[PDB]
Amino acid sequence: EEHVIIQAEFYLNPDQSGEFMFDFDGDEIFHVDMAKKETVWRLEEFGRFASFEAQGALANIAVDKANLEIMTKRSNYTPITNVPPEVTVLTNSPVELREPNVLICFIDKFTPPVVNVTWLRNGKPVTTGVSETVFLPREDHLFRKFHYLPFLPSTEDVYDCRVEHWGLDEPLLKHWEF
Amino acid sequence: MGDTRPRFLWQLKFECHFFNGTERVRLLERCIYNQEESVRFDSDVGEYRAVTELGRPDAEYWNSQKDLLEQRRAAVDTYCRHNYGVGESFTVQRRVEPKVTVYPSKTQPLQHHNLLVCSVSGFYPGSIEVRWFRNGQEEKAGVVSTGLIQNGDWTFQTLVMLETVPRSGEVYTCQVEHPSVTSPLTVEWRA
Amino acid sequence: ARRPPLAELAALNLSGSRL
Repeated sequence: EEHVIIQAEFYLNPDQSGEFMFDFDGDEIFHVDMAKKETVWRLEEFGRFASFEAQGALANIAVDKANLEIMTKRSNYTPITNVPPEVTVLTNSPVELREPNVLICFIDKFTPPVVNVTWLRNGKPVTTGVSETVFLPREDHLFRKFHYLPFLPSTEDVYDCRVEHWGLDEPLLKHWEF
Repeated sequence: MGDTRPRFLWQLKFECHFFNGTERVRLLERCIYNQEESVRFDSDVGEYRAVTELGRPDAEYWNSQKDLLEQRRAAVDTYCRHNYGVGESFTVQRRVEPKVTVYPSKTQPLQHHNLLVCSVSGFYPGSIEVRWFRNGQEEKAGVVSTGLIQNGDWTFQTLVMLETVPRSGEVYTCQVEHPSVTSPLTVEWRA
Repeated sequence: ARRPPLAELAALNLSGSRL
C-alpha cells in the first residue's frame, strides 16, 4: 500500500494565471480559487473532515510569481514549447436512451496550462449544466483536465468536445454518438 | 487564441510518498521551469541538488542555510505525516462500491452479438480485478479492456470485453473483486 | 474553522531575489 499526496502550484506569464492544489493518488483534494481567495474542495464532504487556510497558498503564489521572473531571466528568456493535448470523449456509465448520463471530455498531456474547450450538440454551443476541473499535474510535468456535460441520451443528438490549444494547428473536435 | 506571445511557466511540486501507512515516508520537492525540473529536495538525501545547470544557484543558496534545511528535513513529520493523519479517513480509507452491468456488443455489424462487455463503473479506489467465466471456467482468450479510467471526480471505471461465439444454454459470468466488498460481485449472462 | 487543518509547505525564494 503506497500512496502519494502532492501539493502542486504553477504560475504562468504573461497570462498572470496561477493555481494551487493538493492531489491524492491522481485526484484533486482541493484547490484555492485565486479570484475569491477561497478553498474549493473537490467533493463538498471533504470540508466536513478537514480545513485549509487559503492565505498560505496565496503567499506561495506570490513567491512563485517572483521566482518565475527570476528563472525567466536566468534562462535567457527561454519560452515553453507547446505540447498539444490528447482528447477522449466518454461517458460516466453505460448509455441508455433517455437515462441521465454525463459526457466527459478528457484532455491530457498538454502544456502550457491554457486550453479553450466548448461542448457542441449538433454543431451548436451548450452551456447548460457544464462544469470543469482545474489543471491536474502529471509526472511528466504536463497537465490533465476534465470537462463534463450532463445529458439525456437520444438518437436525435450528436456531440462534440471542441479543444483549441497553442500546440494544435486547428481546433480538435472529438465526436460522440449514441 | 490570437495571442501567441511566448509563455513562461513555473511549477512547484511537494510530494509526500507513503509506504505501509506512515511507517516509511519520503518527501520530494521539485522546482520545474517550463517542462524541465531544475532543482530537487529529497528527504533521503536531506539537501537540495541541482537537476540541471539552471538550478545550481538555488541549490547553493538554500543549502547554505542550515536552519532552512533542518525545517525541510523535519517536514516528513510536520507536513507529510501530519497531512496523512488529517486526510486518511476520506482518501486512504475511501471505499465506493462498483456498479457492474453486462451487455452484448459486436465487433462490426453482424446478425449475432460476438462481444460480452463487462462494465464496472463508479468505484474507488482504482485497484480492481475483473474476470470472465464461461459455465464456471475462467476465460483468458479473447479479452480486451479499456484499462483503468479516472473520471476526475474520485471514481474510476473500466470495460472488460470478451470476444466469443455464444451457444444457447451457456452462462457467462463477469466477476469483480474490489476492496469495497468482502466477496466477489458477479453478473450472469445467458446466451 | 472546527476541523483539523491540512498544512502547506511554504515556497522558498530563489537565488537572485528580494520580495
